[PDB]
Amino acid sequence: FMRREIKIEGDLVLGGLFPINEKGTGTEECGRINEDRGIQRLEAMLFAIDEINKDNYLLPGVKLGVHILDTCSRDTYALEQSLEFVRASLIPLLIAGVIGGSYSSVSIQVANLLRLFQIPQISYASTSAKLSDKSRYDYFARTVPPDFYQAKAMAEILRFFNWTYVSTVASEGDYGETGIEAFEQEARLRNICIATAEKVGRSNIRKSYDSVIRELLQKPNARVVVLFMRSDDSRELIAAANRVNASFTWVASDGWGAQESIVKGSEHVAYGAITLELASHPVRQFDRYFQSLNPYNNHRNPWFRDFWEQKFQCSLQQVCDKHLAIDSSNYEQESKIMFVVNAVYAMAHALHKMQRTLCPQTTKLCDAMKILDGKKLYKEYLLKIQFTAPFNPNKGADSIVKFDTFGDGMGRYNVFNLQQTGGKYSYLKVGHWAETLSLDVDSIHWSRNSVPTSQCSDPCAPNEMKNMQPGDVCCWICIPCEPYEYLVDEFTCMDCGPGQWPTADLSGCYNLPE
Amino acid sequence: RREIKIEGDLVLGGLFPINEKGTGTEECGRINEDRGIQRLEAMLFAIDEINKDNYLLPGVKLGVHILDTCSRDTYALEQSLEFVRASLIPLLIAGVIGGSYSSVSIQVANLLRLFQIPQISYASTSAKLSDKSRYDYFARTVPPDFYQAKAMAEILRFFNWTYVSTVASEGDYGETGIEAFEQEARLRNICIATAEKVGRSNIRKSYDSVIRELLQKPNARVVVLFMRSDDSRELIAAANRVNASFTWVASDGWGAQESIVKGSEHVAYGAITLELASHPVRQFDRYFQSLNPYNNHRNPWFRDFWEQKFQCSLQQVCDKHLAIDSSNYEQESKIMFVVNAVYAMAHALHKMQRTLCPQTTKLCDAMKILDGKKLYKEYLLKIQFTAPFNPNKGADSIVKFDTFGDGMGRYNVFNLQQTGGKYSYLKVGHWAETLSLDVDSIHWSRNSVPTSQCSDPCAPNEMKNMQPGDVCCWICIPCEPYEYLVDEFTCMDCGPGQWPTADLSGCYNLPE
Ligand SMILES: *[C@@H]1O[C@H](CO)[C@@H](O)[C@H](O)[C@H]1NC(C)=O
Ligand SMILES: *[C@@H]1O[C@H](CO)[C@@H](O)[C@H](O)[C@H]1NC(C)=O
Ligand SMILES: N[C@@H](CCC(=O)O)C(=O)O
Ligand SMILES: N[C@@H](CCC(=O)O)C(=O)O
Repeated sequence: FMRREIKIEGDLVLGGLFPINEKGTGTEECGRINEDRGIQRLEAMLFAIDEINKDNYLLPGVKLGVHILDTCSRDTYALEQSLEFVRASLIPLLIAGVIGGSYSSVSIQVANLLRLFQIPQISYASTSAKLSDKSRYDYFARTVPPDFYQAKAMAEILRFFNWTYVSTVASEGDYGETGIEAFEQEARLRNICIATAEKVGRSNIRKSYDSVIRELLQKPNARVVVLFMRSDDSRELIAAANRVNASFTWVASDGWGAQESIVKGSEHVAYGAITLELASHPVRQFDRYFQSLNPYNNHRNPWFRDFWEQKFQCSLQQVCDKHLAIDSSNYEQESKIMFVVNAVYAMAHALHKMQRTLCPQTTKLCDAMKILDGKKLYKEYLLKIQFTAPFNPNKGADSIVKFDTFGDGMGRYNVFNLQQTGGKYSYLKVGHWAETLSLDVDSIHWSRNSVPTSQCSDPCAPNEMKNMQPGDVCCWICIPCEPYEYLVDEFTCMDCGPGQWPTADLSGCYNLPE
Repeated sequence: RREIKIEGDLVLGGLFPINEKGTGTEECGRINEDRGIQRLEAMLFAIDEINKDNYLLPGVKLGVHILDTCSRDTYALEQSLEFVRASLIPLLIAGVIGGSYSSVSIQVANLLRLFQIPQISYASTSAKLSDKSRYDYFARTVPPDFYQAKAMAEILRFFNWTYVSTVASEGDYGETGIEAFEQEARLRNICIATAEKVGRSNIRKSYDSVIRELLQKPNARVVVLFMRSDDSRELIAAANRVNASFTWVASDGWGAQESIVKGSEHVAYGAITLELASHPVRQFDRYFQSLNPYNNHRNPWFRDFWEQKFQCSLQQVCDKHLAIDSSNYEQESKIMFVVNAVYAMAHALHKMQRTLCPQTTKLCDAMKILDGKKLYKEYLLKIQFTAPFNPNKGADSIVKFDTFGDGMGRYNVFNLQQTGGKYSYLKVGHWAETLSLDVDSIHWSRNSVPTSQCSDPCAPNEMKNMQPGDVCCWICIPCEPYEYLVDEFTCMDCGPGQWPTADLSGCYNLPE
């Protein structure tokens, strides 16, 4: 009966799309609140707009409004909601540009719609490589990189610890499939074999997941499982492994990232997991803003109440303590917030340079810009380069926001390790990827305190077996050697020669008596 | 804000260029009588018949939501939003019938695929639409211009017109259509004197400027046209002003439309045009001619249509006895395709209803929310005998689709004549896989089979043919009096004691 949205008027309006709510189960379209990647990212856009509307050097004279909608983590729903943005170009607010899409599937479908009406779009989290194709997504840009690189970071980590036999499980969609396709290619090149390639997807219940765990279990040697899955899917997969108490060493992409909500209730099954996330740094000023929010002062966000009640397990009108508050003990800035803020700022800077150009006499939205030329805006937005919203210290660690010729951001990632040292589970940065892998292996805590072994065949017996490679470079057979042969090396048996005999160790030959 | 909204258990959207493109600031202009109104009524006709048919969708009444595209892709696209807001007063759309201009069908297709809504065009011929990776919910009852271009090039190659000029409409129809021609041209050693093109928001001047430029290539007397209907009309009028005269070879955009040459009949005389191979739907003639402002209130565009066709007014008032009849009406060439497009959609839904609703003829719950993807990949396999409105079944009168969702590449060639004081299009041939036409029935511009070559033919008595750098133009070199033409391009000394024959084909001995 009621479909929520945020509508704030302005001289120029920016549309927004966030997975405020998780996907609905069964017949319902929306489910529980997505606390970190939903509410936080939403308020980070509101935070950016407020800051911009108080900035005298950026769009002074032009107030930015917004029209933020919920995607409910589903491309189809996001798509239906976005129709709201195009009808406006005919109560309805004219959309200068759209900020959003977290899931690549929604960003892509939304992009297919938006280009039809020349509406620029900037995503702050969609990493699918498909989105780099300017012949299909010509009005799309993003402040994050294409998984073309993330897939390399993952394959190079496996190649490092010599994990040549692994299983993979990808989410159906443009994120999981294209991302896993990239990995497979990077794997072949580095002689890494895939034991079993699984995949879950749309409208999947426990059984589809339990069925995946079972199939992973049918490849016991492949103890390292490469994941390229959506957040929600990852959560389901780990819950499935927790039931049958299965245990593997997970290598997950940003979809999983450094989210604690993913492993909650199955912390021991995900212990030792290694995950990736886009290299970013918290926006300090945002921490202050978000923590100051509460059901009393934050009425413009129609999802905040539901949020509040779920985060604290509340109720208003077990009632809730009017003294609750978001703080350093219960809140941690979502990993990609920086990208949301930069996205909004990039659109503002683009509009700002356009207004300086077409309206040389005032700071106001002059007649020449009453009807925006979206095509020009995009080909004015692509060439944008600016120092990251003030909320970023220094400027030496290349803190400039700009875009590739494909409209992408820079491929930089951080590697994380799920630890628990202090009784509580948390992610610890254990490395990073810029162009080459980098990580200090010593700070890594593994599953079962031993650096995993993930190879095709069982190791050869010492006392007499030689390692033999068939046709591939992942599997082998062990050939016991003749009692008179020793192991010159791991794969070769050689006759000790007359008068000599192999040592018990088989490392050499000793002289025979008698 | 006009439209046709008729409720039903299942609804089909429709798009037709009811109105011409608006000039300047206006979005819509005059009524498009044949390609707009007739085609629109043909869908209404088809829907009525299907609703009286006990063997096709019995128990499931088909309704419609028909909109005007005003011959513009952007306008059609905005209108089409109506079709998708529905899947959220608004009628849910099972499928869309339409797009005449390829540019509107393309843009509409990019929107419809996003909501898995199948679309069947009855006239959009662009080869682009065959790409199923881009237009995966699009199908059509007509073939791609990949073939039409071949038909045109082979016609030129036949009469040896190796030097021609081309003018194409800007847009997905003219540009891709002309590109295909150019390729087919090179392969048959046909050169393009000058490639012209008109387009969006073009006034007289742009066209006048094209005629001048065509005139700057006098040898190229044959001009190939791959233009929209409206653009063609503009180009012909322009030629009429400066009384220019060429032999036109136009694609179906022009087709067999008399409205294109009205007021410039003498300028287009002898023109050769193409149109998809089709036959009139007889039962449709009865239906259309029975329509009048008194009995046709469901078509909100009919009154304007009536007033323009008869130069009327209601409330020079109009004779209450006017009628659409055999002396002022002729079935539009593509009506058949419109009717078959609707029936194809109907047959697809019917098969789906038999499959998901095995126990009743009604739209059961299982089909409450249609799976458009399945529908499209259940419509592509459809094969049926053309709506009853087609005699025989031997002349392959079955409707079905390519793997690309296209129809069969069959065209007819027409010649604009005037023999009986009045101007008309006579069928002078056709193209199925190879060209075919009886050259004797063709009337040319200036009673002489046109000559369109780069250079003038060489004198016999002594000139040899010499090719410069290209393969279309040449110069003529007279031979020395003692040389003969071993062949068309080579003079050769008859040698001592000999001399060339009067005809220069050989050498004879000298006396004395
Ligand atoms: C990977 O294998 C190579 C070759 O056997 C070995 O030198 C290297 O130490 C291994 N890396 C690790 C840390 O397992
Ligand atoms: C040139 O065209 C004429 C007319 O159809 C035809 O009779 C003749 O054979 C053609 N000659 C060539 C070059 O093939
Ligand atoms: N990179 C993921 C989104 C992850 C996120 O929302 O943080 C995608 O492209 O679907
Ligand atoms: N074949 C033309 C349409 C001609 C017609 O409407 O009959 C096109 O694709 O633009």
